[PDB]
Amino acid sequence: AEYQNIFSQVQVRGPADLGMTEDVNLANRSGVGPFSTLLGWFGNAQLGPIYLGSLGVLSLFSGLMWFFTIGIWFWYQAGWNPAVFLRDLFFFSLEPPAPEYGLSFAAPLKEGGLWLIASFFMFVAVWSWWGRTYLRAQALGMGKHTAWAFLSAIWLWMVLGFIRPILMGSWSEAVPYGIFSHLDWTNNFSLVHGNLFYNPFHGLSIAFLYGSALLFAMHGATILAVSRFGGERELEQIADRGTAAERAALFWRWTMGFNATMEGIHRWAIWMAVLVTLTGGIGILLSGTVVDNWYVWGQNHGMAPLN
Amino acid sequence: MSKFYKIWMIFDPRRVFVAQGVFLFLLAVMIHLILLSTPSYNWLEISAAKYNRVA
Amino acid sequence: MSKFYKIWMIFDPRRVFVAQGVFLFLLAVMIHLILLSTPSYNWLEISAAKYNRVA
Amino acid sequence: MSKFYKIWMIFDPRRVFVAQGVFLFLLAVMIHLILLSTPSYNWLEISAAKYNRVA
Amino acid sequence: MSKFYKIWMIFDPRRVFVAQGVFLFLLAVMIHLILLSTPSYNWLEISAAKYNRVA
Amino acid sequence: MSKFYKIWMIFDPRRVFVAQGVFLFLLAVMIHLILLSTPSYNWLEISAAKYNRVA
Amino acid sequence: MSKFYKIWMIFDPRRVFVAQGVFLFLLAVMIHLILLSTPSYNWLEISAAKYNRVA
Amino acid sequence: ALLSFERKYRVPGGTLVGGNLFDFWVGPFYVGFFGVATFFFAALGIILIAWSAVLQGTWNPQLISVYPPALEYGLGGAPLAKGGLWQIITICATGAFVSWALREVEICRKLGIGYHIPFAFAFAILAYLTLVLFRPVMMGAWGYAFPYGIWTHLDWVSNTGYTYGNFHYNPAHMIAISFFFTNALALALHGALVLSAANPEKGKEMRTPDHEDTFFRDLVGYSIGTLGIHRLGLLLSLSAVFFSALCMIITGTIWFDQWVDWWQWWVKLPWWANIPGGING
Amino acid sequence: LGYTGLTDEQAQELHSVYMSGLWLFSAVAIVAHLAVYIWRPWF
Amino acid sequence: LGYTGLTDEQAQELHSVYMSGLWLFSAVAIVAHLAVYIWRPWF
Amino acid sequence: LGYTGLTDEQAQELHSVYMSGLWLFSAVAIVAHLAVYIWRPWF
Amino acid sequence: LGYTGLTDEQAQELHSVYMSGLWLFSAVAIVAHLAVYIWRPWF
Amino acid sequence: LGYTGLTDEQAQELHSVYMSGLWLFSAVAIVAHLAVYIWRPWF
Amino acid sequence: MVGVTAFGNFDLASLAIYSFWIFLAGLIYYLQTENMREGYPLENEDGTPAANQGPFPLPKPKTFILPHGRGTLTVPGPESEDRPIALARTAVSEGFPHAPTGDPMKDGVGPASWVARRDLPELDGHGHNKIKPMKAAAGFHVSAGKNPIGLPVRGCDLEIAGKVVDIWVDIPEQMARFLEVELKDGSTRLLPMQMVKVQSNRVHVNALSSDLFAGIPTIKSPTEVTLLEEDKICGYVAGGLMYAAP
Ligand SMILES: CCCCCCCCCCCCCC(=O)OC[C@H](COP(=O)(O)OCC(O)COP(=O)(O)OC[C@@H](COC(=O)CCCCCCCCCCCCC)OC(=O)CCCCCCCCCCCCC)OC(=O)CCCCCCCCCCCCC
Ligand code: BCL
Ligand SMILES: CC[C@H]1c2cc3[nH]c4c(c3C)C(=O)[C@H](C(=O)OC)c4c3nc(cc4[nH]c(cc(n2)[C@@H]1C)c(C(C)=O)c4C)[C@@H](C)[C@@H]3CCC(=O)OC/C=C(\C)CCC[C@H](C)CCC[C@H](C)CCCC(C)C
Ligand SMILES: CC[C@H]1c2cc3[nH]c4c(c3C)C(=O)[C@H](C(=O)OC)c4c3nc(cc4[nH]c(cc(n2)[C@@H]1C)c(C(C)=O)c4C)[C@@H](C)[C@@H]3CCC(=O)OC/C=C(\C)CCC[C@H](C)CCC[C@H](C)CCCC(C)C
Ligand SMILES: COC(C)(C)C/C=C/C(C)=C/C=C/C(C)=C/C=C/C(C)=C/C=C/C=C(C)/C=C/C=C(\C)CC/C=C(\C)CCC=C(C)C
Ligand SMILES: COC(C)(C)C/C=C/C(C)=C/C=C/C(C)=C/C=C/C(C)=C/C=C/C=C(C)/C=C/C=C(\C)CC/C=C(\C)CCC=C(C)C
Ligand SMILES: COC(C)(C)C/C=C/C(C)=C/C=C/C(C)=C/C=C/C(C)=C/C=C/C=C(C)/C=C/C=C(\C)CC/C=C(\C)CCC=C(C)C
Ligand SMILES: COC(C)(C)C/C=C/C(C)=C/C=C/C(C)=C/C=C/C(C)=C/C=C/C=C(C)/C=C/C=C(\C)CC/C=C(\C)CCC=C(C)C
Ligand SMILES: COC(C)(C)C/C=C/C(C)=C/C=C/C(C)=C/C=C/C(C)=C/C=C/C=C(C)/C=C/C=C(\C)CC/C=C(\C)CCC=C(C)C
Ligand SMILES: COC(C)(C)C/C=C/C(C)=C/C=C/C(C)=C/C=C/C(C)=C/C=C/C=C(C)/C=C/C=C(\C)CC/C=C(\C)CCC=C(C)C
Ligand SMILES: COC(C)(C)C/C=C/C(C)=C/C=C/C(C)=C/C=C/C(C)=C/C=C\C=C(C)\C=C\C=C(/C)CC/C=C(\C)CCC=C(C)C
Ligand SMILES: CCCCCCCCCCCCO[C@@H]1O[C@H](CO)[C@@H](O[C@H]2O[C@H](CO)[C@@H](O)[C@H](O)[C@H]2O)[C@H](O)[C@H]1O
Ligand SMILES: COC1=C(OC)C(=O)C(CC=C(C)C)=C(C)C1=O
Ligand SMILES: [Fe+3]
Repeated sequence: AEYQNIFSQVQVRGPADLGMTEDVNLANRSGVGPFSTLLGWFGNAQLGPIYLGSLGVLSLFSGLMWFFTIGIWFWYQAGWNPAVFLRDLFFFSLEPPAPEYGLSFAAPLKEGGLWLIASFFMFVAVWSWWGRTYLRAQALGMGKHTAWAFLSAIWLWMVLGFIRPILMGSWSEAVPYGIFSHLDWTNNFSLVHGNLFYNPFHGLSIAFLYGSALLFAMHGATILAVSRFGGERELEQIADRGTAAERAALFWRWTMGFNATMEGIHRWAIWMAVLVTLTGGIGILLSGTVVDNWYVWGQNHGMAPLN
Repeated sequence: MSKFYKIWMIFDPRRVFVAQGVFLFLLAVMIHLILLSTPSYNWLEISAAKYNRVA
Repeated sequence: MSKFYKIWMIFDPRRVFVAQGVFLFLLAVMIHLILLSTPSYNWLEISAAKYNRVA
Repeated sequence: MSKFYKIWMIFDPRRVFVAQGVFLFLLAVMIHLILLSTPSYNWLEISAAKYNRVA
Repeated sequence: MSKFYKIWMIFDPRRVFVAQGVFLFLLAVMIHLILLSTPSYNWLEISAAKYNRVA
Repeated sequence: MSKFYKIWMIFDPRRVFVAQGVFLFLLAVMIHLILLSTPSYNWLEISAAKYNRVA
Repeated sequence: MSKFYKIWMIFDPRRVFVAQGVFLFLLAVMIHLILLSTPSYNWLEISAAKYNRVA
Repeated sequence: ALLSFERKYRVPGGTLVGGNLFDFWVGPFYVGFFGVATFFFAALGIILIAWSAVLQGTWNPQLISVYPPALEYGLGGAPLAKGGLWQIITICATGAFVSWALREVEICRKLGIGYHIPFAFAFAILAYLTLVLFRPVMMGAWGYAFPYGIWTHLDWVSNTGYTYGNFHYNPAHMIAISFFFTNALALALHGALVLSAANPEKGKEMRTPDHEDTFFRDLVGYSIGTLGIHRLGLLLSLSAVFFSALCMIITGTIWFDQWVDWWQWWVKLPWWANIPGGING
Repeated sequence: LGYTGLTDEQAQELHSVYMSGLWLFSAVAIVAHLAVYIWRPWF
Repeated sequence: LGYTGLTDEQAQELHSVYMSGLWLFSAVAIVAHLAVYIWRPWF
Repeated sequence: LGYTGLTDEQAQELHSVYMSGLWLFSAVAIVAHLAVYIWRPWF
Repeated sequence: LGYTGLTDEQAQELHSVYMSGLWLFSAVAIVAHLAVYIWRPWF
Repeated sequence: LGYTGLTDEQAQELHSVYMSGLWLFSAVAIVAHLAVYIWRPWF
Repeated sequence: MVGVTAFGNFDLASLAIYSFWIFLAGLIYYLQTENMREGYPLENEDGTPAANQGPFPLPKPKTFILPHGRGTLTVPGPESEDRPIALARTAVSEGFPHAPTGDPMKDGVGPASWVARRDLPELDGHGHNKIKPMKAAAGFHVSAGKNPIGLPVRGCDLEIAGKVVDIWVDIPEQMARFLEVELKDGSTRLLPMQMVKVQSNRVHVNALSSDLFAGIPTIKSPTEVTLLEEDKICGYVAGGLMYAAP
């Protein structure tokens, strides 16, 4: 076959790129990292620099304490045994307080007090990382699109760990930290709420999740198909439409009767992905607070046959 | 001891006070949460039992 | 004490006042949530029991 | 207090007024919803019990 | 021994001191958590039983 | 033997020192964990049995 | 025998010594784990029986 | 009616089949030999679904459900009201999907672009054929396929899943989920980054791709680059679908038990199966 | 002289205003705590 | 000398302020620990 | 000399202060271990 | 000469200090093992 | 000439001390096997 | 709140799902109108405005401030091709192909099409030329893969067109953009890196026979390439997939 542009044929390397300055405090940038020739086949080879200001210190140290708190709980569950630790790794779980403790903070350490401590470190880590996404954009003079998109993911995460437990009135509703246990929580949640497939916002959230795979398959394939015309230089195509953007638009126009622009396809992109967790968080927040049996709700809303 | 002041010649004081404030806040919350998880030291539950408010 | 004002030559007051404002609000909410979650200090439940308002 | 007006030398009033407006509304809505959720303070349900409207 | 000071000619003191601060805190936390997880050495439970504070 | 010092003409001493320090701590931790998980050598439980610290 | 030194015309010593160090450590760890997995050669368990340290 | 730049591209040729016979547009839509085919199969399948609703006795589009033949038919043809309509609609769907892909190929040829798009769509078709064709014929009955109905195909997903316990424990399904979640992450970041560069803070100049690299390096210490992110978004999407098809074609064909029991092979590796304590000891 | 470009004069003034806000807030907090302790002692 | 570029005089002043805060913070903490140990001994 | 760009006197200056911190931290730790051992021996 | 740029004298200097740390660490470990063996022999 | 850029004599130098490392390493191992065999023979 | 309805079956979940549909309709309207900033208004095939323009009205104009003093782009705004198009109608009715009136490769029509972009180079974030010959790029070198420089270039007729004499590289993104090929007559051409297949003993070009390489558009200065020249070169090379002789 002809060249498909999925992996580069020739790598070139020059002086390391320290990045744009703008209003960035350059003292808070690291040096440049190594160049990975393995990554250079698919994307850029250069690693780093990374920016590490005040919110980054807060986020990383809080995130480290979250990860370390779970880790030491797993080593305790392993009985300090390195062979057992690796054998049972996916089976260990730091579990929320039992239902009889409600929202209180009185639960013992083994009985969910450690889960509260870890969750506090997680809360600080994630929210300080949100402010990091906002301020990194600010210092470069960029739009805040990344921080606002990330707020949709935080919305689902907040619903799962914080808002729905408070509305339900116990921490026991929250997700356990553990590989198989959070899967088991996911299955149990649907069984308790009478089949989550009949939650219409879960259905929408799936539609947007599939739509994200559809749209990125389309967009990624499109840009590679026009990459022979410089199509992946999307900002310059936005500033000065070339034949790459015109051929991309006409392919979809002739295929399905309408098309995007080089800017506006990224507006479809951001919203398609955002809507996954926006609708997701609504669907979960409604579950148990408003609808405790989604199949029966579906029967009463014309989407499942009556008994 | 007396020469510890030269720490500020190698570390930017902005970073140190941030990293220290972050550390102290997280440590303080962690210890208070440990005591709240500890039935013998949960001062809210202690005062409830002391004053017959647990009902 | 008297030299503490030099902190404002180290830190931008815009950044400090934002960080302090967020911190104090979240702390206040955190403590009120703890007390509402604690049966001996939920002031709405205490009032309801005092005045025989419920059940 | 007399010099607190200098806060407007530091913070843009447009961003402050917006942030304050969102904050005060979300706080007000939260407190009313807490009281509607609280049986002793749901004023609609209290009115029903007072005026015998419940049947 | 006495020539050990040349380590600061090989390793940047800023990177070492950050790395060492993280190392020593996580080590100290781990050991305190191990002892709290140990019924013979959990000082909070020991004092609870000693002073008859629980049950 | 005594030509061993030429190893530093081949290996960057920074990369050796980092690699060695990580290796030595992880090895030491690994061995202490093996012994904590070995009932005949868990010193915390051995002393608990010696001093009758439970029951 | 005598001309084996020409291997360092072929192989860069830096890369070989890294690979060799890793190889030797993993080979040692492999053999020690085999013996620990063997009741007749687990020295920690042999010790426990010899001194009657368990039960 | 044309886009203002469109006319220079509407030239003859690039067709795979039919020459000039179908080489024309109906409004924006290019036709071609496979456009004729696609429309016929699509219209026929749609109208047969509506007719299946007449037989079912419902006009609620959420309750319309065309079930495949019962297992007693095996791989034979069924009565039309008893699953033969599902068979014809499945042929129409397959005809429409394949015709649509082949029509995209001749659109690619006329525009001189690469074939990545119809190639990418073929993964979605093969996933569909996994669930309606390859897996049912391995299992020996059409009745293992899913029904064509908005909520009833979710009943098939539920019933198929719980046949093997919690289906989360399917290892290929775990991999597929990880690609799906990673793809949606990458799409959000990519959309946001291009928009944040094209739409800066008020009154600033457009940001360059150098600012796009800089933002991600500052944020996470790495930037995959403008070419790399489109390669990534394609391969994440296709890998998600490939591992989806794999997770199903093995299910009920080489694996039959509760998927949670599969993971015991790791727990019962002989060098640690008997060590006391933990979760599994 | 420092990182922010505030003069020592500006830094001294700002601190005096800031500390009056801090004392005001903390005074209200102290009164609030006394009222709650009088109402419902937590020791 | 050093990486920050602070003068030795600046570093001495800054340390004297910092240590004044450290001793102030630790003094409050010591008083807090004494009050808690007198209230409820953890040894 | 040096990868860090420090002179021998600078490295020797820095090390003297580092070692004084290490010994002070060690002394506190030794007293802590002694107190815990006299309180509750682990051998 | 060397790949690292260290001269023979620089390598001799560095090794002499490194080796003294190695033997110091080894001596502490030997005392540590000896104490553990007297406390609780593994052989 | 050589893929490493070493001369013949440089390769002789490096090998002569490399072998002394192997002989030292194996000599320690031989003592280790001797002690272990005396403790618990595997033949 | 479970089972609490305002009327009928109208649950708080019902309010949510109906609110989402109204939001989604508004969002889709926004997304489609934002995607109408290029190519509209719609035209008849004679180039006059079409009587039908579709249900979505055009958005308000937006202005991009371009970097480096390149000015402003306001969109939507007056579209024009600003070049000759050598296509004639095959039919009086709409919807049929327009046939090339000359050589479509030379005329730059069909898959050989190019757009009248700015006749200036693309600039990096600092204002230097983004794409440079690697002999002019101070520190750049081939770091992995077969170095193509000095390989013969084989056309799809399986005959040699020339040899590779340099790589042109994207400086900020550090990737190969073009191969510079010296032809038989000693002039050079740029071949897009995406349209060549590098092999151990040759560079193979599927899109062009060896006789077409002379017709690749030339760059006007040997050290830089304009966005206009890029579109002309890339358009012509891809056009060979349809129009190169069997
Ligand atoms: C907080 C956690 C919660 C979940 C929260 C989840 C939020 C997810 C938001 C994702 C947004 C992605 C799109 C985007 O462009 O983002 C960047 C954009 C611009 O960045 P910039 O730096 O500030 O500006 C750059 C400048 O150059 C301009 O750039 P640009 O032109 O691209 O920006 C204009 C975009 C941005 O607009 C928005 O983002 C609007 C977001 C609205 C979210 C509402 C979702 C929930 C309600 C629905 C639930 C429905 C189910 C219940 O313009 C647009 O995208 C326009 C979209 C039009 C949609 C029209 C819909 C009309 C429907 C009504 C029709 C009625 C007919 C009678 O940022 C913004 O403008 C600010 C975004 C603020 C997000 C909401 C924050 C939380 C609001 C609620 C709490 C506070 C208020 C009470
Ligand atoms: C038996 C199981 C149930 C079921 C129960 C649930 C439950 C329960 C939930 C879902 C949810 C989801 N379900 Mg369902 N679901 C089932 C069947 C399916 C099927 C299918 C083919 O059968 C599919 C495709 C889906 C699809 C989906 C998604 C659309 C949705 C999750 C979106 C997302 O990205 O979440 C993943 C993303 C997040 C959770 C956001 C995370 C953001 C945070 C901030 C990240 C922090 C990272 C942390 C700090 C660590 C970083 C470390 C790094 C090293 C740096 N479900 C059946 C019926 N489903 C969710 C939902 O929204 O429902 C409406 C949900 O809660
Ligand atoms: C719109 C919905 C989608 C979404 C979007 C999204 N996510 C986002 C963003 C966006 C737009 C960001 O801007 C943000 C980001 O930064 O992306 C690069 C983020 C992000 N999405 C993330 C994850 C994520 N997103 C997910 C999903 C989704 N993201 C949705 C599909 C999922 C899942 C389960 O589906 C996950 C897991 C992160 C990569 C990032 C947010 C990072 C964050 O908040 O981190 C806090 C924690 C830390 C900083 C560190 C934690 C601890 C680590 C172990 C590091 C330790 C470091 C230490 C020095 C070493 C210690 C070693 C010792 C222990 C040995
Ligand atoms: C492989 C990666 C992802 C992917 C990629 C992808 N899909 C694509 C493409 C690509 C690259 C296209 O080029 C093509 C396209 O043109 O997109 C606009 C397409 C497309 N992906 C589509 C949908 C789609 N893709 C999906 C999935 C995915 N597509 C993957 C996740 C999904 C789901 C459920 O996950 C859906 C719904 C269409 C928008 C489009 C293909 C349009 C097409 O085939 O047109 C001709 C046929 C018709 C117009 C209608 C036929 C009607 C039938 C005869 C009757 C109905 C039968 C059906 C079985 C009924 C089912 C009932 C349901 C309730 C179950
Ligand atoms: C689980 O653990 C629990 C929660 C139970 C217990 C833990 C509790 C913890 C860890 C508590 C920690 C508390 C802390 C650290 C509290 C700190 C409080 C502080 C520092 C408060 C400060 C308040 C300051 C205020 C309100 C200042 C206001 C100032 C102004 C309004 C004026 C600002 C100045 C101006 C406008 C002048 C500008 C000048 C010029 C020249 C422009
Ligand atoms: C599964 O098997 C088990 C785990 C059960 C049992 C088996 C365990 C095994 C296989 C263990 C293997 C252990 C090994 C291989 C251990 C090796 C240890 C070594 C080699 C340790 C070396 C230590 C060296 C030290 C501490 C050196 C320190 C030196 C310094 C502090 C000074 C550095 C030099 C300076 C500062 C001079 C700088 C000079 C100039 C001119 C700049
Ligand atoms: C259970 O039963 C099973 C299943 C295993 C039965 C099956 C058994 C099978 C299939 C066994 C297969 C055995 C085979 C194929 C064995 C092959 C062995 C060979 C070929 C061994 C070769 C060894 C060579 C050595 C150790 C050579 C070393 C050479 C050097 C150290 C010097 C290298 C040269 C130098 C340095 C000169 C460089 C020159 C210049 C000019 C610089
Ligand atoms: C794991 O289980 C548990 C948690 C139960 C047990 C383990 C606990 C552990 C491991 C605890 C560890 C604790 C440690 C290591 C604590 C260390 C605390 C320190 C170092 C505290 C120091 C505080 C210093 C303060 C508050 C200093 C404040 C300074 C000021 C207010 C002055 C600010 C103004 C300045 C500097 C302006 C000067 C400016 C110019 C221009 C001269
Ligand atoms: C049972 O549990 C486990 C399994 C964890 C048991 C195993 C435990 C293990 C493996 C433990 C290992 C522990 C080790 C390796 C500990 C090492 C500790 C070290 C290296 C501590 C060093 C401390 C140094 C200190 C505290 C230095 C402090 C310095 C200062 C306070 C002054 C700041 C520095 C200045 C001013 C220098 C700058 C000056 C100038 C003139 C530029
Ligand atoms: C499968 O089941 C089991 C494992 C039970 C049975 C099977 C066991 C098997 C197959 C075992 C195989 C073992 C083998 C092949 C072991 C080989 C070991 C070797 C080759 C060890 C060599 C060690 C060499 C050392 C330690 C050398 C050190 C060198 C130095 C310290 C000198 C450094 C300085 C130099 C080289 C000078 C640099 C010169 C200049 C001019 C810069
Ligand atoms: C090698 O060993 C070491 C120890 C060195 C390292 C090992 C580490 C290991 C093995 C770590 C394991 C980590 C795992 C398996 C993590 C799994 C995480 C998962 C799967 C999480 C899934 C969902 C979590 C959610 C949805 C959590 C949401 C939490 C929030 C929204 C936080 C809300 C805040 C709360 C509840 C705090 C409230 C309390 C206060 C005081 C404010
Ligand atoms: C991509 C499209 C996927 C869907 C494709 C569907 C294609 C279906 C083709 C069917 C072809 C004919 O299939 C034929 O069906 C009949 C009727 O059931 C089967 O007949 C079977 O059932 C009948 C009764 O129902 C018995 O009398 C008969 O003895 C038994 O064999 C035949 O054994 C089979 O050969
Ligand atoms: C089959 O199951 C497996 C595990 O646990 C059940 C693991 O922990 C691991 C090891 C750990 C990680 C993080 C993959 C592997 C590889 C594995 O395959
Ligand atoms: Fe893109």
